[PDB]
Amino acid sequence: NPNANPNANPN
Amino acid sequence: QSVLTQPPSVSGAPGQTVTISCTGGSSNIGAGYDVHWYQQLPGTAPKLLIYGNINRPSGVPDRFSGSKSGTSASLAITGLQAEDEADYYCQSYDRRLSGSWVFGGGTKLTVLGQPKAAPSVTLFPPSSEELQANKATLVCLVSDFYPGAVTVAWKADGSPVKVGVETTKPSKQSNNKYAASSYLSLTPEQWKSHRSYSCRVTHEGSTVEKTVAPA
Amino acid sequence: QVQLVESGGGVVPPGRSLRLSCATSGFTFSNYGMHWVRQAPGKGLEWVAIIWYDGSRNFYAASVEGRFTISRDNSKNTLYLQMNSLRVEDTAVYYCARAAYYDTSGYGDYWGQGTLVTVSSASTKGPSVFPLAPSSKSTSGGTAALGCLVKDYFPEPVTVSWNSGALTSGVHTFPAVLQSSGLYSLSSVVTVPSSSLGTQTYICNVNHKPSNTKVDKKVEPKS
Repeated sequence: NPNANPNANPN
Repeated sequence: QSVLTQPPSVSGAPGQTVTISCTGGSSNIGAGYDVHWYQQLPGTAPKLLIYGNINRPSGVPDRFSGSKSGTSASLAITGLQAEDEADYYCQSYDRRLSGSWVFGGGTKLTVLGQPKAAPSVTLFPPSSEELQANKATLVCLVSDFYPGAVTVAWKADGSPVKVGVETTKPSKQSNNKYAASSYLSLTPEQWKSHRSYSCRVTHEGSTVEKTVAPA
Repeated sequence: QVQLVESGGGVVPPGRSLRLSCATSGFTFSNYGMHWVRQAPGKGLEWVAIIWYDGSRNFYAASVEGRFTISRDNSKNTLYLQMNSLRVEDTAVYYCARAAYYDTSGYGDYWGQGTLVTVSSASTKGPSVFPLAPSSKSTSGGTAALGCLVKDYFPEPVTVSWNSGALTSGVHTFPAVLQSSGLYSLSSVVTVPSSSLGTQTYICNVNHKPSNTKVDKKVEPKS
């Protein structure tokens, strides 16, 4: 899924 | 064409309000995927302007605001300043594509620093010399217009043409107005196979169409 | 402060390879995914690729799938884009962008300045000059517009004069278009009195020094 959060943390 | 549809250009005078729309569909904006906006000043990289549909980065003035409804999103700019002149892009995600982002075509914002100027259009057909060289180029020259934003559309007997079209970006003339050129490359057989070709130039809601006939 | 700096751009022919770099600073590189975005000259933005913060997933646009490879070196806080089998339509400025996310989609909160990549098979080439016979359909009363079409040359520039420099009033040489073929084309048009077409001769002098080509094209009235 390319629309999933790609980071370690939320913003 | 871009998955998200934006108008190519908008203009306003200092102190006025302008809006830029971003039309999508049931597979992107219509599906609830967040929309974001970027501002790209001339000759610079894009910068985040709006995120999460309605949120301003702390560094963006309060004159910029965003919203969305149904399958469309809108960027609004109040109290226009000359510094606002730039290209504006919307961005989201589309369920049908393999990518994380999808962009709109972009909108060029002009802040009027002088009265609007309508374009002059000159259309040249292929010369008989070029046709004897087994080639054909239609030349549509656009000059003396402001804002420096124009749409050039070619027609063959009234039907749109896209293949073989080469159009320049507007460039500031010596008199601070803009000029542009568009070329339609054809073969002598294509040129002879229609009754008319047309160069349709749209500027600030007005249209000038010149037409030539192979006879 | 968040800072992204791209490098590695240049001019290559189709089929060549290229590796772009993006050195970052001002944040924990290993905590963020990264994007590549490109923008053809005078066109819009186009998402290219993404790499997860932990390098576990990579996604590409269909137009580059199988040719481009995104990677990262967390030890150097650097992002890379390996570009193979370059095509002419890959010509664009390439941007480095840090991944962010909201509720239902992502965005880029910080961007680099960009690096230019030019894929072109164009070499020195002289122009083809064609006359644009005089027409008064779009000129002021008592005048006519004629010109020369300087087609398919490379590289810039070309100079266009009229009557060996004796004709300067009413000359408008338009900026050249860079066609998808990689070659340039421009037009030069002069507005002259209609009454002078039956006698006065008009000749455009085209000079393309890169190829050492010179053309004097006589523009005659139509049938």
